[PDB]
Amino acid sequence: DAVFGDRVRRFQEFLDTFTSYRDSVRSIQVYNSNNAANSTSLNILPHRIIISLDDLREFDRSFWSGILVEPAYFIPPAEKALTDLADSMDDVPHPNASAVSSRHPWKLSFKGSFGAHALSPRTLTAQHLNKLVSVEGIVTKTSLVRPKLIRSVHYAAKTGRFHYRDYTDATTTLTTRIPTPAIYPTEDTEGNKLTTEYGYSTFIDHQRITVQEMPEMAPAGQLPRSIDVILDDDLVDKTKPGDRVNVVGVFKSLGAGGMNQSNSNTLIGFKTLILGNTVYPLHARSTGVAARQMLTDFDIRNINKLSKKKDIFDILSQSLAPSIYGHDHIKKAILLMLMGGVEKNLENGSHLRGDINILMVGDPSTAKSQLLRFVLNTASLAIATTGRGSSGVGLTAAVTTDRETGERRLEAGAMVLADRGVVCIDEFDKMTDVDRVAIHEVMEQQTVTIAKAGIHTTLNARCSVIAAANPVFGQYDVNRDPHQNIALPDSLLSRFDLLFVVTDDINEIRDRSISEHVLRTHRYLPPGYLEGEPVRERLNLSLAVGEDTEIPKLVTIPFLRKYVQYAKERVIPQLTQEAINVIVKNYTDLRNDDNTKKSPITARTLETLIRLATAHAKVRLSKTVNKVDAKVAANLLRFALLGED
Amino acid sequence: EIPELVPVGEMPRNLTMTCDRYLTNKVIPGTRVTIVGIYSIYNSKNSGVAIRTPYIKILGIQSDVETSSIWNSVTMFTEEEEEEFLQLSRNPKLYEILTNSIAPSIFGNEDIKKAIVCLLMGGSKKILPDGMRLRGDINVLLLGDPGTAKSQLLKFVEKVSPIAVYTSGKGSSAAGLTASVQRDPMTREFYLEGGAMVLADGGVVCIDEFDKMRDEDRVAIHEAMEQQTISIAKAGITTVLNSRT
Amino acid sequence: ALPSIQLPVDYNNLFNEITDFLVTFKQDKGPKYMAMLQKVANRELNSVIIDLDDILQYQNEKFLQGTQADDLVSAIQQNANHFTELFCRAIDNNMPLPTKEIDYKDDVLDVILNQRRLRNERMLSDRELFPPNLTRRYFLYFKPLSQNCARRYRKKAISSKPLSVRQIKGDFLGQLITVRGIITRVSDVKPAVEVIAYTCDQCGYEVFQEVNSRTFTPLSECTSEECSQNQTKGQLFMSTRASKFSAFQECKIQELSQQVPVGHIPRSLNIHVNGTLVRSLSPGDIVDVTGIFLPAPYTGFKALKAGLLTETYLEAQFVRQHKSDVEERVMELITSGDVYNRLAKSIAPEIYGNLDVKKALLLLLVGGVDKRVGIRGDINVCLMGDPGVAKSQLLKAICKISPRGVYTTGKGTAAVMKDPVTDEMILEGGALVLADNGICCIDEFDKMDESDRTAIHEVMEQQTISISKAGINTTLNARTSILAAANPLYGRYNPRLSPLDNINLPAALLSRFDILFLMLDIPSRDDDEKLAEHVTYVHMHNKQPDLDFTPVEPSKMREYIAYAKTKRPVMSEAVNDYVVQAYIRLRQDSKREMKFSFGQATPRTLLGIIRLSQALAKLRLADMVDIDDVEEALRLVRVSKESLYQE
DNA sequence: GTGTGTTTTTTTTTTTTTTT
DNA sequence: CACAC
Ligand SMILES: Nc1ncnc2c1ncn2[C@@H]1O[C@H](COP(=O)(O)OP(=O)(O)OP(O)(O)=S)[C@@H](O)[C@H]1O
Ligand SMILES: Nc1ncnc2c1ncn2[C@@H]1O[C@H](COP(=O)(O)OP(=O)(O)OP(O)(O)=S)[C@@H](O)[C@H]1O
Ligand SMILES: Nc1ncnc2c1ncn2[C@@H]1O[C@H](COP(=O)(O)OP(=O)(O)O)[C@@H](O)[C@H]1O
Ligand SMILES: [Mg+2]
Ligand SMILES: [Mg+2]
Ligand SMILES: [Mg+2]
Ligand SMILES: [Zn+2]
Repeated sequence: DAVFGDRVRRFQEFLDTFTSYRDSVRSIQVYNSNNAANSTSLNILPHRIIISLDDLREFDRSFWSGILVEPAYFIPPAEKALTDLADSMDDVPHPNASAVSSRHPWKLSFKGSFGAHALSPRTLTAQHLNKLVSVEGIVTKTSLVRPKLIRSVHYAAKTGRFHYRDYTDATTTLTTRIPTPAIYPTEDTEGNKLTTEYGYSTFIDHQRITVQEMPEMAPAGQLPRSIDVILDDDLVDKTKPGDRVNVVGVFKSLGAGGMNQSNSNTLIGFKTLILGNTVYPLHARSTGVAARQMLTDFDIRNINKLSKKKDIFDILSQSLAPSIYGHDHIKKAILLMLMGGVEKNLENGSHLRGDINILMVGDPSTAKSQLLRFVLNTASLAIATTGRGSSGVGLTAAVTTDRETGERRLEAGAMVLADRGVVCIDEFDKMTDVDRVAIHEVMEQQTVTIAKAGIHTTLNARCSVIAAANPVFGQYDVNRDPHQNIALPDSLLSRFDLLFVVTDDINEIRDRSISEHVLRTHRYLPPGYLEGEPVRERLNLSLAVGEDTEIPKLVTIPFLRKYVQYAKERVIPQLTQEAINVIVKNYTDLRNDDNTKKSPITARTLETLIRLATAHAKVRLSKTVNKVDAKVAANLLRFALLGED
Repeated sequence: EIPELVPVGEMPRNLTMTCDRYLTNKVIPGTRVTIVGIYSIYNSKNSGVAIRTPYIKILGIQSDVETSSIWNSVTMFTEEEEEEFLQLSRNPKLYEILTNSIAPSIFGNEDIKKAIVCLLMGGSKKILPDGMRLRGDINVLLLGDPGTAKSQLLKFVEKVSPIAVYTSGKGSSAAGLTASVQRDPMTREFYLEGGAMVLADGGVVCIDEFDKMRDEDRVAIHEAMEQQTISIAKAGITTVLNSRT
Repeated sequence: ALPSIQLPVDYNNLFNEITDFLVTFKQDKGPKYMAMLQKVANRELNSVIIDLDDILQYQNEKFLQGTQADDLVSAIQQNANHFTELFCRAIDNNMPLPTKEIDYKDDVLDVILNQRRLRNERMLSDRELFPPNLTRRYFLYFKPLSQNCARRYRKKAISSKPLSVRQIKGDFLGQLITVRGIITRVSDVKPAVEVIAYTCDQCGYEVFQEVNSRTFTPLSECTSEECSQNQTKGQLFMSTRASKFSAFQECKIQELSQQVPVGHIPRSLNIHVNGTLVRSLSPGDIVDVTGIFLPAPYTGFKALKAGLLTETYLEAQFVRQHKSDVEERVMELITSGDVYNRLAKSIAPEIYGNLDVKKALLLLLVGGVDKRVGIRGDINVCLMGDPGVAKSQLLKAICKISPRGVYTTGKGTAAVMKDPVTDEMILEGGALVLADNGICCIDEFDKMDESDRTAIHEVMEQQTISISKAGINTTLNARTSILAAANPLYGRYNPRLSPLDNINLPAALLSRFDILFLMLDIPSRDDDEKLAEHVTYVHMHNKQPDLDFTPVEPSKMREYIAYAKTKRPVMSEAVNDYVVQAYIRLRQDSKREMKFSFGQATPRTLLGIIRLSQALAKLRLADMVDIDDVEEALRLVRVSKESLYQE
C-alpha cells in the first residue's frame, strides 16, 4: 500500500500548491459551523470539492493521467488526502458524539477539459470500462431515493463498549472488496449481546437514474440508447426526468455474466453502469449553459437600460422569430406568454392562475408549427406534444413499476414535467377526446388528480399552454361562425386567454414580401460553412465541462432569454387603479357590444385582461402595472377577437 | 430469411446471432447482408426435453448499403468510385441518362421519372441560427387511373433508393408507421419500437394505396412529413425523435 | 473481528440522570410523572407520554445548580430507540404499588407471574425469569419539543421543525424527527406479537421469547433444565393466554402539495403505530406526526437479493392534527345578522349577484327532516346555469364550507374492489359515499356517463349506493345531498330552446330534483361593471370588497342543523291545507300554461316544498312552518320555475 | 457435512382486433 | 449470498 500513500502525499502537495481549494474547504466548514451555531434552518453544505483537471495536469501529469485512465487506484487516495487536509485545518469544535461515529468522507468533483472521454451513451463502448468518462444526455427515469447502510454501530450492554462494522458494496466503493452479508452483529466476539445503535450507524442516500443521448444526434434509423447512473450522497434528487445533463464519473462493470455454472454457454454479458462523481445541468438547448442562466452585472445594466426604451415591447416581439414574416401580434402574445402575469394564491382554497394559454388556429403552411418549434427552442421549459402522438396516461401520469425496488410507482407525463413551463401542442384538433378532458382539467385548475391502482394523489402542473390548430375543413370558412369551424368544445376554448385566427388569404404585395423574406432566409449561409457543403453537426463544443440609450433593431436570442429570465425572477408587478379604470371600461364595452355577439366574452375575459396587463407590466420591468399596459392589453385582445386592428 | 427464399405459404424464419468487437455496429435493421459464421448451440433456460437453441457466431459481414447510419454519416467512398462519380457528374446529358435509368420497364411517364429523380436527390437541409430548421425532403403523390404502373414506380423507387421502406395502404397503422409503445416481457417496462417510416430515416417511404389510409392513421404523419420529427407522449415516455424521410 | 469505537454518551450516567429526572421533576400531587406512574399502577392509564419540554426544563433547572445533565434533549434525538428501553426500565424500577382496589377478575398475566414464582420458589430453597417487557401493562411514547423562540433552537431540536417526506435524508435514520403531511392509506388493527409464551407438554415449564424482527421461528424444543436433564425433548406449545400482543396499524402518509418542487412527484412514507396510538389516524388527515425514523430491514432471503439497500419507516410517537358558547354566539349572530340575507352573501362573498341561489344553498345546507316513512330529508338542486357563470366557484366554496363536503366533476366516483393485490382489501370507497353526512358538488353533471347516472339515481331515491362485484351485493351508505353543476350543451344556453332540450339529461331524473334554477349571464352595462369592480378590488387586496356583513365560520349552520334536527318542525293542519291548495292551483296553472312542459306540478314538487319548509323552520328556531314559511317556500319555488322561463 | 431454497412478478397501459 | 430442512 506504499503506492496509496505516495498518491495521497502527492495529492496533498498539489492541494497545498493551489490554495484556492483550501479556501473553498475553509468556506464550506465555516458556513456549516455558522449554520450549526444558528431556528427553522436546514441548509447545510456538502462535503464535496470541485477541482479543475487542467491544474492537476500542469502540476503532475502522471497523477492526472492516472486519474483519467485508472481512477479506481487514484481517486481513493485523493479522497483520503482531502479528508486528512480538511481534518488538519478543521476548526476542531466540540464533537456531536455522532460525527465521530458517522463518517463524513469528502467527495471529489471534477471539471475542465476531457478530450476523447466526453462521450454519449451510444458511443460508450466497452473499452472505456474502469476509465473516468463524461457523458451528456437526458434524464428519463429516476428510481426512488433509497438510503443504504455503509457503517453499523452497536452497543454492548455488558462491557459498555461501542463496536462498529463497516459495510462495503461494489456500487459504493470503487475498489473491489468482499461483499458484506448486510447482517447486524447482535453478539460480541466474547459472547456479549449487541444492540444496533441507529443514528450512530451510517447510511447514505442512493439513487439510480437513466441517461440517454440526444434524440437529435441520434443517427438515422436508430433509437436513442441509455446507460444507468448511480448518484449517491449529495447528488440524489439533484436531477429530474426530462433534464439535459452532463455527468462525470467512472464507467464501472458489475455482475457475473453467467460464469457461475448457471450460464456456461449462454452468451449474456455483464452489468455496466456509471458511478457519478459530478453533475452539470446543461439546459435551454444551447449545449453548454444551464436553464438558470448566469446574469453578469453588465448584462443586468444593459437590461435596465433597454427597459427604458419606449417600444422595447415591439423590439422584443419582432426579435423573437425574425425568420417568420409578419404575425406581429402573434409574436407579442408569444412574448407575453413566455413571461406571464402573477399567480394569485388566494385564501379559502381559491387559486387564480397566472399562466397565459393561447390557442391559435389557422390554415396549413402558415408557420403554425414553426412558431411552436421556435417557442420550444427559446422557452426555458418547453415540452412538445402532438395530438395524434399523445396518450392521456403518457400526458399526465403513468402507473409503472419500479425495478430497483420492484413495486408500483408513478411517472410524470408531458404536462407534469412542464410544471412552471410551457407546453406546445401541435395538431390540437387531432387529440383524442377521452384524453382531451385531462388537458382541460390542467388548463382549468393547473392540477391533475389520480385515483387508480390504489394511488390517490394530486399533482401540480402550473404550465402555460400554447396550441396550434387547423379548421374542421381543409381551410377556414369565413362564411361560418367560429364554432363549427373548430371541432373542439366551446368550454375547452373558454379557458384559453387568447384564440388567434390565421388566414392564408392570397395577396400580391404581401405575397411578394413573404416570398422575398423566405428567399432571404433560404439563402442564408452559416459562418463556418461553404457553398454547396452539407451542414454536418457534431456539437462537441464541450471543450471544458462545467462552468468553464442603446437602440438595436434586433437583440440576440440568448440575450432575450436572459432578459426573460431576469424579468420573471425580479419584477412582481402590482395592478393599479389607473389600469383598473381602463380594464373595467374595456371589459364593459366589449361585453355589451353588437359585434361581440359571436364572441364568447365572459368573466374569464376579465381574468385574461388582468393577466395581460400584469405581463405587460413585467415587460416594462415596472413593479406596478400602469395605464399603457391596460391599453395595450385591450388592443391586443380586441385584435384577437375581431381582428380589425 | 430472404422473402424470395421462404417456402410457399410459410412465414419467414428468424435466427439470432452475435457480433464481436470490430464487427459490432456494422449494420442496422432493414439491411440485406450475407454472413459467414459458425452454426453454434446454446441452452436457454426459458419447452421440450434436451432441446437446444441454435444461433450463429459471426465471422464476416458483406453489406451493400455501408455501415451504421449512411456510411457513418461520412464518405466511405474509395478514390476510384469517387472519381467515377465526379466524371459522371460532368456529363451534360446526365439528366437524360438518369431519367432513362428510372423504371426502364415502364414506358413513358418522363415527367414522373424526372420528379422521382428530384425526390431521390432532394433539396439541402437548412438550419438557421434562430433555432427552427428547413427540411430538404420532397413529398410526391401520384394520383390517376388504376393500372398505370404507379405501384411499379413505387416498387422501383424502393428498390433503387439506398434507404427505402415500401408499405401497403390497408396494412398500415399509425402506431406501426412511426413508433409503437410496447411492454418489455421480462422487465415489465414500456419502451418505444421504431415504426416503418422511422426505419426509412434519411431515405424514402413508398406508401401504396394512399387512398386506403385510415383517417386516424393518415393524420399521424402530418407532423413528421413536414417537421421531420415525431413527438411521442405515451406510457410515461416523452420523446421527440427525428425522421428526415 | 468486530472493531471498537469510543463515543461520549455515557449511558450509565444518562440512565441515572433519567431516574433523577423522573423522581425529582415537579412541573410549574407530588411529581407529575410519579403521579402518572401511580395512576398506571391504578390501571387508570397505559400511555406514558414523555414530554421533551419537561426534560428541557429539568435540564434548565439543574444547569443553574450543578450542570448535572449531558443535554439529554439533544442526546435522545440521536438514538431514541435505546432511550425508549431506558425509560421502560426506569419506570419498572420506580413503578409504584397500586393504590386502588382494582378488580383482578382478568389477571391472567398476574396469575402466570404468581404461579411461576411459586413453582420456582418450591425448589429454590433446595429442600430474569420474566422478560422486562412482558410484565409491562403500559406503553411509553415521546412528545416533541414545542417552539423555543430562543438561542437554544440553534438549528437543533429537529423534532421542533416540521419536515417533509423529500427532506428526510438517509442520515436521519435513528433520529426522532417529525413530518407534516396527509395520510393516503391506513391499514387495519392487527395483533403483533411482543413475546411468545410457549408451554412445554411435559416438564411443566413455560419459556418466553421476545421478538422484534417482524418474523421469527418457533422453539418447539424443551431446553428447560428439568426437560434437558431428563432428555424428554418435549415440544413447546404457543399460548396466546400468556403471550403478549400489541395493537398495530400501518399508515401510508404522502407529502403535501406545497412540499413538492416543480416538475416532481410527491413521495410517501410508511408509519408503524402501535400500542394505544392505534386508530388515531384516518386517510383524510393532514397531520404533523413526530416519531422515530427506523430502517425496516428485508429480513429473510430478500436481504441477500437486495443487499445494503434497506427500507425505512417512522415509529410515530405523537400526532397533532391540522384540519354551548358557540351556541350563544350563533343566537347573537341571529339577532344581529339576518341569516337569510347575510349568510347568503357569506356563502359567496366574492361572487356578485345570484343572491337567491345563495339562499337556496342555505336551505340545502340546512335540509328538511322527514325521516319517518310510510320520507327523505335531503335537498337536491341542479345548477345547469350557463358556461362562463361561476358555478364551479360556488361548488368549491360549498365544498370548503359544508362539513363532509366533497367536490368532483362528472368526468374523472363509483367504487373499486381489491386495488392492491398484496393485501387484497375489501370494499374501497368512492366519492359519493365520502359525503355521506355531507354534500357532493357534481360539476360537469352533463358530462357524466350512464353508469354514474344510475349510481347517483339509486343514491338519490335510496340514500345508499350498492355494488355487486361477485354477486356479493354489498352496499355503502351515502345519504348525500346532490349539488349538480352541469352546463347547457353546445355552449351557451338558448332561451328559445326548451330547457330539457338544452341539457342531455333525462327528464325523469331532472324532475326528481327538489328544485332547479336558470342562472345565465347576459351582457349589461352595470352588472358587468360592478362585477369587474369587485374582481379588481379582490385583486388589489386579496380580499373581498367588504360592503356588508361577512360572517366566515360555517359552524353556525352546524349549530342550526344539530339544534333543529331533534326539534323536527311539525307541519300544521293549516300548513297542509295551504300546501294542498297550492298544489291544486299549481297543477291548474301548469295545465293552463299548456309554454314548456317541464312546468307541470307533481307530488315530487310537494315533497320538495315540504322539505324546503322543514329546512326553513329548521334554520328559524323550531316549528316555524306556518303561513309565512310556506309562503317563503312557494315564493322560492315559483321563482325557480320562472327562472326556467326567463325572458 | 454435502447440498438446497428461497425473494419472484403478471397489475396498468398500448395496440390490435371483432362487433356493436 | 445463509439460515432452515
Ligand atoms: N406506362 C406503362 N409502362 C409499362 N407498364 C405499365 C404502364 N402502365 C401500366 N403498366 C403496367 O400495368 C400494371 C399496373 O399495376 P400496378 O402498378 O400494381 O397498379 P397501379 O398502376 O399502381 O394502379 P393502382 O395501384 O391499381 S391505383 C403493371 O403490370 C405495369 O407494368
Ligand atoms: N358572478 C360572479 N362573481 C364573481 N366571479 C364570477 C362571477 N361569474 C363568473 N365569475 C368568474 O368566472 C370564473 C368561474 O367561471 P366557471 O364557473 O368556470 O364558468 P362555467 O359556467 O362553470 O364553465 P364550465 O366550467 O365549462 S361549467 C371565475 O374566474 C370567477 O371569478
Ligand atoms: N409568415 C410566414 N413567414 C415565413 N414563413 C412562413 C410563414 N407562413 C408559413 N411559412 C412557411 O410555411 C412552412 C410550413 O409551416 P407550418 O409550420 O407547417 O404551418 P402549419 O402548421 O400552419 O401547416 C414553414 O417552413 C414556414 O417557413
Ligand atoms: Mg406546421
Ligand atoms: Mg398499383
Ligand atoms: Mg366552471
Ligand atoms: Zn419438555
